Amino acid sequence: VTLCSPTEDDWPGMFLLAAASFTDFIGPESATAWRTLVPTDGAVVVRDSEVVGMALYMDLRLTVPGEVVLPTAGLSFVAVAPTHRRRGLLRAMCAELHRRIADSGYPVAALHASEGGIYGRFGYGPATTLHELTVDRRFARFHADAPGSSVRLVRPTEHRGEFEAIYERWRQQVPGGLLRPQVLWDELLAEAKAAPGGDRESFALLHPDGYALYRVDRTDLKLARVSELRAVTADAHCALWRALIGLDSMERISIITHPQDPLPHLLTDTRLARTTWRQDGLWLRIMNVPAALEARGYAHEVGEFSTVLEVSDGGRFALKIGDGRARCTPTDAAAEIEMDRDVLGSLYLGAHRASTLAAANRLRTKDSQLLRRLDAAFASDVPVQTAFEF
Amino acid sequence: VTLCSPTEDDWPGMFLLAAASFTDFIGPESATAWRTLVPTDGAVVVRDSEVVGMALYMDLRLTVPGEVVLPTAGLSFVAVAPTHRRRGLLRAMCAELHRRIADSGYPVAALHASEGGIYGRFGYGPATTLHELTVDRRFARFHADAPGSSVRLVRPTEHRGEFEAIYERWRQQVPGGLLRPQVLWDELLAEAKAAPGGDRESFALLHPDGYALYRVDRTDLKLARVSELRAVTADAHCALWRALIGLDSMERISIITHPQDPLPHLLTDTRLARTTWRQDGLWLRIMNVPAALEARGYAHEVGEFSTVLEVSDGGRFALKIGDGRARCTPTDAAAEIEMDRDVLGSLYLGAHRASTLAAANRLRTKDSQLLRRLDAAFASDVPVQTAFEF
Amino acid sequence: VTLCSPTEDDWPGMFLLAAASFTDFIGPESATAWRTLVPTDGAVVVRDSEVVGMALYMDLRLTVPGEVVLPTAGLSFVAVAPTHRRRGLLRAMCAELHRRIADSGYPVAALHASEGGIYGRFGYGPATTLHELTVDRRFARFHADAPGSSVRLVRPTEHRGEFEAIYERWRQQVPGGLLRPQVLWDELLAEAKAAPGGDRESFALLHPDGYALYRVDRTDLKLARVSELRAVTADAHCALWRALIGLDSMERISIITHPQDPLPHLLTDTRLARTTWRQDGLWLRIMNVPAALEARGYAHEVGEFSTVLEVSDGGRFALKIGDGRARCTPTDAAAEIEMDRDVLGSLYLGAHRASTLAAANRLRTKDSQLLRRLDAAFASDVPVQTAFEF
Amino acid sequence: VTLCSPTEDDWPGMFLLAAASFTDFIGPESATAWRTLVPTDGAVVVRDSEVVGMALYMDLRLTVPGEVVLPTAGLSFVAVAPTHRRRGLLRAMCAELHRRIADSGYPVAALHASEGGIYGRFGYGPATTLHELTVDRRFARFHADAPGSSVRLVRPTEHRGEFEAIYERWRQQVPGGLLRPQVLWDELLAEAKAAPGGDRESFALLHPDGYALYRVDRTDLKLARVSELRAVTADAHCALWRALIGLDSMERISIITHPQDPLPHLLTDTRLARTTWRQDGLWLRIMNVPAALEARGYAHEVGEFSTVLEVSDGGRFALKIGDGRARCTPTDAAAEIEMDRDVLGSLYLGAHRASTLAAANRLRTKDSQLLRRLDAAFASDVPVQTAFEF
Amino acid sequence: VTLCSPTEDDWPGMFLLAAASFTDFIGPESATAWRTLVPTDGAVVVRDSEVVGMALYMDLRLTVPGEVVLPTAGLSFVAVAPTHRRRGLLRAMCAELHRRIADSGYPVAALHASEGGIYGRFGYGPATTLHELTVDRRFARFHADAPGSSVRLVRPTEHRGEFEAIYERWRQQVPGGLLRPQVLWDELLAEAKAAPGGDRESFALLHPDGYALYRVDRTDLKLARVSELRAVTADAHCALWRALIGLDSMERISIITHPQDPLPHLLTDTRLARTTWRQDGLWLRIMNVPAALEARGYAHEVGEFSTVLEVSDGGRFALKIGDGRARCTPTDAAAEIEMDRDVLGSLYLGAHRASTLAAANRLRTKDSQLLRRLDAAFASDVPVQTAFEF
Ligand SMILES: Fc1ccc(N/N=C/c2ccc(Cl)cc2)cc1
Ligand SMILES: Fc1ccc(N/N=C/c2ccc(Cl)cc2)cc1
Ligand SMILES: Fc1ccc(N/N=C/c2ccc(Cl)cc2)cc1
Ligand SMILES: Fc1ccc(N/N=C/c2ccc(Cl)cc2)cc1
Ligand SMILES: Fc1ccc(N/N=C/c2ccc(Cl)cc2)cc1
Repeated sequence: VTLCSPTEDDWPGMFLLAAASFTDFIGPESATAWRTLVPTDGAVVVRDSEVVGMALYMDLRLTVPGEVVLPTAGLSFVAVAPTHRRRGLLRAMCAELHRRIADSGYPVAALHASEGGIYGRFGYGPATTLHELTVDRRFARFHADAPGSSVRLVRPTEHRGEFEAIYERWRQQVPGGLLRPQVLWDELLAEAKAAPGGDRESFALLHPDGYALYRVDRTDLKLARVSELRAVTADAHCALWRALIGLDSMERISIITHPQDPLPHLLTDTRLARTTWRQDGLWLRIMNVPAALEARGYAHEVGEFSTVLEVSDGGRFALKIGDGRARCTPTDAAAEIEMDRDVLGSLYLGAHRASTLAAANRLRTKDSQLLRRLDAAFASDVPVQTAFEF
Repeated sequence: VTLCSPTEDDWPGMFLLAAASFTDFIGPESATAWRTLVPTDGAVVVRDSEVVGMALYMDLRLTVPGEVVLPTAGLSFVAVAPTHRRRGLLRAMCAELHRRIADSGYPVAALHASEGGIYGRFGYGPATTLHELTVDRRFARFHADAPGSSVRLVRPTEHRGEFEAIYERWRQQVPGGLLRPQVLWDELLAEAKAAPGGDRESFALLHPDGYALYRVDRTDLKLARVSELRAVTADAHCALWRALIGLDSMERISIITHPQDPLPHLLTDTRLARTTWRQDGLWLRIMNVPAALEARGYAHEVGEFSTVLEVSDGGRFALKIGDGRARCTPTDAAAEIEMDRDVLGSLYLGAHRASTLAAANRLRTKDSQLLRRLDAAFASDVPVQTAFEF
Repeated sequence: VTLCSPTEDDWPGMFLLAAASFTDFIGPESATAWRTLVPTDGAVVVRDSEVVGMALYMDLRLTVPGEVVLPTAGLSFVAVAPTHRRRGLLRAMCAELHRRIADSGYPVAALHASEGGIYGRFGYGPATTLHELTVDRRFARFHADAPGSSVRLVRPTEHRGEFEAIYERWRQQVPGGLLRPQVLWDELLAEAKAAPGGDRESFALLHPDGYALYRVDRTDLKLARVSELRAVTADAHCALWRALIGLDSMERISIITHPQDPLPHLLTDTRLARTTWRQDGLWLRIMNVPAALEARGYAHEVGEFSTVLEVSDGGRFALKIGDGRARCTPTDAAAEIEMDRDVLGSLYLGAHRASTLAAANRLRTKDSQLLRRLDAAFASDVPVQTAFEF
Repeated sequence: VTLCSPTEDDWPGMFLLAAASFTDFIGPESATAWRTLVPTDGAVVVRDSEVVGMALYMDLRLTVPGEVVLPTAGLSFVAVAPTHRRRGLLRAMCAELHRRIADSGYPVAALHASEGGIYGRFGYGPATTLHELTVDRRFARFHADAPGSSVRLVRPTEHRGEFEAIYERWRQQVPGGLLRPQVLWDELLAEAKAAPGGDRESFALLHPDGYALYRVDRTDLKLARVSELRAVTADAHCALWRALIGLDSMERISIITHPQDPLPHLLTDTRLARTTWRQDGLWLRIMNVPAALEARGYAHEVGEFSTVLEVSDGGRFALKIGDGRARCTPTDAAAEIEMDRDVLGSLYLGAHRASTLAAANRLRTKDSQLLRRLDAAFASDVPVQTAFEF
Repeated sequence: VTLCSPTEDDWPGMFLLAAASFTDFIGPESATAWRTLVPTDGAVVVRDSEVVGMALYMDLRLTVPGEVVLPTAGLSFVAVAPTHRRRGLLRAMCAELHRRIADSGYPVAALHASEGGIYGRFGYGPATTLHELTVDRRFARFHADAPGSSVRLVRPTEHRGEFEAIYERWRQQVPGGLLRPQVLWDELLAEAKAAPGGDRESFALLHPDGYALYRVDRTDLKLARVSELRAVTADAHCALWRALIGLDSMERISIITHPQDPLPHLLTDTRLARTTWRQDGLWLRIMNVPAALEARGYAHEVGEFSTVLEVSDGGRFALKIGDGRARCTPTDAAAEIEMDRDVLGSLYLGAHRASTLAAANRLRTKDSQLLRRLDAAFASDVPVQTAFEF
C-alpha cells in the first residue's frame, strides 16, 4: 500500500471504487465534469495493481461574514475499499492532501460529511445547519403584513442565464455561498430532465430577484420538493412562496433551507412550516488560523477587545477585534481561550455560539465576559446558508 | 349568551366542557389543585343554563433576561362548546380577561397554544422553541473534552426536597423559568407512579446540581423518554447525560429541550442527537410595553442607542438602550420601528431575531443599522428555555 | 389578463401549464391525439406573453336512461398557473366555455373533478359513483347458482376489433356510456405495453360478449388491477370473473366498478368482495333543462303525474311524466319543487335519490308523495356506470 | 465499590435497580417468590450506601441427553446501575458467583441472555435455539398421514395438577428440560388471569399426554399466542394442533418452539408454518469439564473412539467415547481438539454441530474424521428444547 | 383439450402463458437461452388453437452426499391458463413428463415450488432449506478465533472465468450443487448490469477460493443484498464476510444461505446474524428408489444394519447400509419402514431427520433403534445447500 497522485490509467479503478462506495454516484461522465474543478496534484490514490483508496479536493470560492470570498479546498470523492478498512488509509490520504492544501496557500478546507463521527479528528467542524421545512399548504394563509404577479412558471433549460445571474448575486451576499462554475450549471440543468423510472420533470418559478426549482416526489404524488430557492430580496422570497403555496394539486411542499428561513413568519400559523429534519451541512477545517481570523468581518456592535486564543497543536495568538476587523498575531503569553481546530471551524461562519460550545467544554475560558464578547463578535449579520453539496 | 365570573355551581359544567375539550384532561381532582393558582376574578364563563365557554388565568412568576422575575398571567382552560363555534365567544372571553389582567397590574400574559393560527390576533407571539432530541445511545461516545460517579438512580417520591431546591435555582437563572408552586410538585410526583394500562414507572437521576426524570415509553420498550432535565452547572448536565446513555437496555433516549442544548457537542458524533420535532413553547402578550421593555436586561455589548418604537394600537415610545438597561417613554415623534404587539412578545425573551421578523415584514424599519442593534440588544446571554406546560 | 381562443403558437405554453398542473400528464403526443376531440372554439387561454389559464371541451356522446345518446361537452385540461390563484381566472374561463357550449346546442356538459368542492358552484353535480372492489381470491368460491371455458387469455394489441365491438354494444346499453373514438383506442392499447421503470404488461380475458384488461401492480406483485371490464351479458360477466379468480399467483384482484356490480352475489361469501374506495365519477351540468328532461326515458312503473320544477337561476317548468316520457314546458305557476342546477345533474342519470337530496335540503318540496314519485321516475332500470376518465 | 452478599436491608435497593433495569420486571411480590430458589450465598451486590450492582443464581435441575438430570446454577437478576457502566462491576460479580458455584459442586451454570455479545467472554455458549412459528390457520389442512376428540378446552386455574404431571413427564424426557417448582406454577397460573389494560385471559387445551396454554394478542385480535405447549406423545402433539387450528376466529397462531418441531410436517402445505423469528435460548457454562462430559449420554451409533480435548484455561483431557458413555481423564499428551469453554457449552446439549463451529474456527483439529465422530457422538436422539425463561 | 410435445409454432403461445403466469418472467430472449437445457421431448403443451397448459424439464447434474453427481430432470415453466383451472391439466402434464423422465433413465426429478401445498401429491418432497440472514453490520465485530487482504472488489463481467472455476469446485463438493452451463453464466452476468428503473449495478468480492456478488437494494439504500456467495474453504468464507462487513455505507447485509452457514459463529455477537426468512428450496422426486438409494454415500459412523423399506405405490426393498454404501434389492418380506415417495425425497440430501418425519407420522416404524440408525445414516457430513433457482 503506497500513496501517490493518480495517472490517467488510475481513473477507471477510481470510478469502480466510487460506484461501489457512493449509492448516489453521479456516474463517469458527470464525474469527468467535476474533475475540471480538481487542480493538478488535487488527488491521491492508494494502490495495493488496483485502487483501494482515493481522495481529492476541488478549487472553490466560499463567502464568509463581511461578504469576503476565500479560496477554499473542497474535499470530495473520499473512499476506502471495503477490503481495506482499519489500515489507516483515510488518515494517510487526509494527511497528504492537508499538506498539499496548506503548501498551496488555502486558508480553509471544506467538505460534506457522509457520517458525523469521522472528520472531527482531522480538524473539521460542522459550520452550517440544514433545516428541512414541510408546509401543509392546504392550510397556509399569508399574514396581512407579508409582502405582495411578478413570478413566472418556466422550463429551467430556457432561463439558465437568469438563474446564473441571481445565484451569482446570492452567493456574494451570503456566508456559506459558493461560486457555481459552468460545469455545475451543465450538471444542474441535466438533473432537471425527467428520467424513465427515476425523478419527475423539474419546473422553475422565476422572479427578477429570485428563483425556485421544484419537482413532484417520485412516489408521494402530493409532495412537491423544492431542490433550490435563491432569493436576493425579501419581496422575491415572499413572491416565490406565494407561487409555491399555489400548487393546489399538492398537500405538502418541502425544502432544505437554514434555521433563520423567514417562511414560518410569512404565514398566519407559523406551525404549518414544520421542521421535519436537521443536519450539519458544510464542515470547515481552518488551515491557517491567522489568515482565516483576519479575513472575515466581525460584528461592529461589540466594542474593541483583546484576548489570547490557543488552538490545540495549531498555534497561540493575540487576537484583537474592533471596528468589525480582527488582528491575529503570534504570542507566548498565557492563553485565555483554548479549543481544538474543529471547534474554530464550527464558530467561523456564525452557525454555532461560542457559549454553547463552552457549555460542552469544547472551548475553555475562565472569563464569562470574554465568552459573551466572542459570541457577539463571531455572530453573522446575514444568516449562514448552505450553497450546494460537493 | 352572557359573560360572567363562575360561581361554585358553575364548576361541574366547566369540568364537563374541559373533559369534552381536552383529551389530556388532568381530571376534576387535579383541576381543583390548579384552581389554587387562579386568583379571585381570574375566570370567565359564558352560559346560554349550561357552560358553553370558559377561560381563566393563573398567577405565575416568569424569569426574563437579566434574571428579572415578572408577575405573569398564565391563560389556561380556554374552551368553547362544539355547539357554539363561530359566535365570537373566544374574542369576548379574551377581551374580558385582558381587561382584568391589565387593570390588575400584570405587565405580560402567557399561554401554551393548542394550535398555532389562533392567538396571534389577540397579541400573543411565540417566545420559546421546543426542540425534541432523540439519541441512538448504542453509538453514543463522549468526546475527550466532555466533563467527567456523582449521579444516583433514585425513586422520585423520596427526593422531592432535592428536586424542588435544584428547580428553584434553575428557574431564577433561566429566561422562560417559572416558579413551580407546591400543588404542581404534588401533581408532578403523582404522574411519576405507574398507572394500570397507562404510563410506566418514572425513575430519577440525581446530582447535587441537576436531576432527570425519565420513563420507558408505554408501547416502544426500547425508547426512554426524559420528561424533565434541570441542570444548574455544565458538570451536572454532562454527568446526567453520561447516566442516561448508560441505560444499556434502551436503543433511544428522547427529550424535549431547547435549540441551544449542548448535548450534541458532548458526543464524538453530533449527528446522533437527531432533532425529531420542533414547536412553539410559551406564547407572550406584552400587556404594558413600557413596563415590560424597562424590566428586562439587555446585552452590554451593544453601545448606547435611541430609536422610536410604535406597536400597532399599543402606543409609540422613545426607546433608549445602554449599559444593559432600557428607558421607554411616550413620544409623538416619527416612528423608526413599527410592529404588531405579538411580534414584540416573540422578540422579548430572545428566541427570535428582529432581523428574521423584519425579513418577513412583521417588523418594519428603513434603518438596517438599527435592526442589527435591536438584534444584538434583545439577544439573551443565557439561552431561553420552556419551564412547564400550563 | 385577457381571455381568448388559443392559436397554434399557444399550445407549447398550454403543454407547460399542463405538465406543471397534472402529475398524470399524458404528455404532448398523447395530448395532440385528444386535441382531435376538441372542436374549433372548444378551447380558451388566459395570457398575462405566457399562458396562465386554460380550459377546453371535447365533443362526446353520453348514453342516458332509456338508451338515449346526447351530444355532450366534456370539460378537460382546466388549469390555472400557481402564480395566478385567486384572480377569478377559473370563473372567467368556465363562464366563456358555458356560453359557447350553450350557443353550440349542447343539452349537457360533463367533467371528472380533481377535487369535490369546486364545480358545484358552476352547476355541476356528481352523477356517477366509482366503487373499488378488492377480492381476496384465495377464499373465493362461486355459488351453486352462478352461471358456468368460453374465455381466452390474449394479447390486447391483437384483439382491438373485438374489444371495440363489445365496448360499442356496452356503451349504447348503459347510462354513463361514452362513444370511444379511434384516437382513444390508439391511446388505450399503447398503455397496455410494459414501460421500463413503470407499469407492467397488460393481458386480456376475451369472451364473445365481454372483455377484461388487467395488469399486476408495479410494487404489490400479489395484486392484479382490472383496468376495464365490459360485459354485455350476465354469462360474460360471470365467465370473466371465473377467469380472474383463476389468477392463482395473485392474493387480490381489484377493480373500479359501480355500486350495483353483481360480483359479490356470484360468491358463497359476499364479504370477500370488499369495498375499499368510493368516489364521484362523472359530473353533469344540465345546460338546457327542458331539452335534457324531455330527452331521457323515465320508469314506466310510476303513474302519470304533473308538478312545477324551479331550477335556481335556470327557469321554472311544468313537468309532466307518464308512459316513461316527460314533457317540460315554461310556466309562471307556483313551484312545487325547487333545486340548484347541480342537484338536477346529480338526479339525471339515477345515481342519487331525490329523497336523499331532500333530506339534506338540496331539493325542497312540501309534498312527500311528489318526492316518492320523482325518486321512482328518475330511477334507471339499468344501473349507471362510468365509461372512461377525460 | 465493595462486593458482598446482600442483607435483608439490601433488597429494596435491589428491587429499585431491577425495576430500572428490566422493563418486563415481575415486581417485588413475584421476585420474593423467585427468591425461594436462591440458595444462601446465591446473591452478590455492589454498594458505592446504595446498590449499583447485583447478580444471583438459583438452584435448578437441567435434563441433558440420555435423560440425565444435572444440578444447575441459573444466573439471573444481573444488573449494573446506568451510573456505573464501564467500571468492571459485571466481571467482578460474575467472577465471585462462578467461584461460589464451582466450590458448591455445580457441574454447569446456565442463563438467558438480554444481549448476544456479552456472556461469551465469561465462558457461556448458546445451547438451545428458539424458533417462532406463525401458522396462517385459514389455509391449514392436516395430511392424510397425521394422527387423529381427546382434547378439552379448560380454565387453566382448574387443572393445575394435570399440567404439573404432564410437564414433570416432559422435562425428564427432553434435553433442556427444567424442574418447575411450586412457586413457578403459582406465578404461571397468576399470569393466566386477564389484567385491566394488559394481557387478555388465557385458555388451556388439555389432553391426557399434553397441554397448550394460549391467549389472544392484546392489540392484534386475529393472532392467538401459544405461551406453552408440552406434549409427551406424538398423538398429544397432533391432537393439540388440530384443536389450535380449530380457533376459527383467528387468522394466525404463533408459538415459540424449537427447530425440530414436527408441526410443518402435520400439514399438506409445510410452508404455512412460517419461521418468523430465531434466537439463542438457554446459555451454558461448563464449570467442570470432566463431570459434565462424563454425565451426559452419547449416541450409540458412533464406534468407540479416543482423543485429547483441550479447553482454553480449562484443562486438557483424554476423552474416550463408546457404548453411549464417555470417560474424561487428565493428560499432558498433545491436544487433538482445542476450543474455548463457551464452545463446549454450545456443543453440550446437541443444538450446534462441532463441524459448524470448526468451519468458523471456534473449534480447531487437523483430523476431519475426528470432527465427524464428535458431531455424531454429541448429537441428541431427542431434539433439545427450551423449558422456561429465568 | 389434448396433450402433446410443442412444435416451433407453439412457443409464442407458451411465452404468452409464461408472461401471464410468472411475474418474475425472464422474457422471450432469456427463455430461449434456458430452452437449450430442455431435451427433445422435454416439453408438453395442452391446446383447447391456443396453449392453456405447459410443462417441461431440463437436463441437470445434482450433487448428492458422497460427492456423487446424478443426472436430474429439473421441472420448470409449469403453467395452467387461469381460464382452465380445476380441469386436471397439471395432473395430466405431470403424469406425461414423469413417464418420459422415468423411461429416459433419470433416477431423480427436482423443482422449485411456487406454493408449498401442490407437489407433495406428485411425490416431490422439500429437500433443501433456504435461510435468509440479515446482519446489522454497524455492530458486527469478528471473534478473536475467526480466520484472517486477499479479497478484491471487482466488476463481475471482467472475472467470469474465475467465478466459473470457483463455482465448479463448489458444486462438486456440496450436496444440492448443480452444474451451471454457459447459457446460465451468460444470463447471470447480464442481471449484474444496472437496469433503468430496476435493479442497481452488481459488484463482486473475489478471493482465490470464493466470490460474493452483491448489489444495494432498489428502495432501501442502506441494505446490501448478497445474490450469491460461493466459498470452497473456510478462509475464503471468512475473508469474504470481513469485506462485506466493511461496506461502511450500509446498515444491513442480507443473504439467502442454508441453516448451517457458520457466519453467526464468526462474530462476537451471534445474534447480529438474524434469521429473517425460511423456506423450502429444492424439491426432489425419487423416480427409481433402488438406483437413488444405492447412488448416494451414507455416514461411515453407523454400523452395518439391514431393514425392509416400503414406499407407498413405489416398491418394497431390502435395504442394507454399511461402510458408507447401501444395497437396495426387491423383497416381499414384511416392511419395517413405510413412507410416501415425497418423504424419501425429503430425507435424501440430509435436510430433514427421519425421526422428525416419524414424529408427524409421515414415516412409520415400530423400531425406535431403526429410526436412530436411519437418522445417522442419511445425515450428510457436508451441509446441504441450494445452488440456483430453475
Ligand atoms: F472526479 C471527481 C471530482 C469531484 C467529484 N465530486 N463530486 C461529488 C459529488 C457529491 C455530491 C453531489 Cl450532489 C454531486 C457530486 C467527483 C468526481
Ligand atoms: F381549574 C383549573 C385551573 C387551571 C388549569 N390549568 N391546567 C391545565 C393544564 C395544562 C397542561 C398540563 Cl400538562 C396540565 C394542566 C386547569 C383547571
Ligand atoms: F389537448 C387536449 C385535449 C383534451 C385533453 N384531455 N385529456 C385529458 C385526460 C384526462 C384523464 C385521462 Cl386518464 C387521460 C387524458 C388533453 C389535451
Ligand atoms: F429475587 C429474585 C430471584 C430470581 C429472579 N429471577 N427472575 C427473573 C425472571 C426472568 C424472566 C422471567 Cl419470564 C421471569 C422472571 C428474580 C428475583
Ligand atoms: F423455455 C424455457 C425453458 C426453461 C425455463 N426455465 N426458466 C425458468 C426460471 C425460473 C427461475 C429463474 Cl430465477 C430463472 C428462470 C424457461 C423457459
